[PDB]
Parts: sequence; C-alpha cells; structure tokens
Amino acid sequence: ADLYSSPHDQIKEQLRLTIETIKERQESELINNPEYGLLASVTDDQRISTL
Amino acid sequence: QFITWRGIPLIPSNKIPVEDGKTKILLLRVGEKRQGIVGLFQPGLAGEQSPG
Repeated sequence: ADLYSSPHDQIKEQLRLTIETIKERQESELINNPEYGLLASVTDDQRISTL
Repeated sequence: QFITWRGIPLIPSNKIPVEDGKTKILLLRVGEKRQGIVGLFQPGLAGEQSPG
C-alpha cells in the first residue's frame, strides 16, 4: 500500500473488487437463500410445471 | 573539523567493518546533475513523521 500506489491506490482497488464480489453474492442469495430466497418463498399453489 | 588530502575531506563512519586490523576506504562523487551517487526515498507516506 505504501510503495505501489501511483497512479492507482492498491487498497481502493482491492476494496472495489471485493465489493463487486460481495454484490454478486448478494444477487445469488436473493434467489437461492434457503429461508428468504424467492425459490423457497414461492407457494405450492403458485408453482406449476411445463406441459 | 576534518582532515583533507588534495583538498578532499575524509569523513569518519564507524559502520565500516574492521576485521583482523584490516579495513577499506571509499571515494565517492555525489549528485544527479553530475552522474553521481544518489539515495532514493518514497514521499507522501501515510502517517509520515520524517521523509521516508
């Protein structure tokens, strides 16, 4: 962090990439979370199958 | 006060090792403008007290 930070800040770059990964994980959780996910939340009356 | 030889001063440093009564003597030219010896440091450190 001290030595290799011009023209780019190393800590900020690492934080940005990690936050991107975290946001992708959040998108995954919104769908596949076992207790609050959409797929778990749908009801049997609202579930249908292809013909 | 420093002794000089041919107008060139002699500078003491205890870091130069002296083994079995043998030692070494260095002669140096300094500065970028004259293609000499330079030291390198990193400015703008976080929590900096003195340069570098």
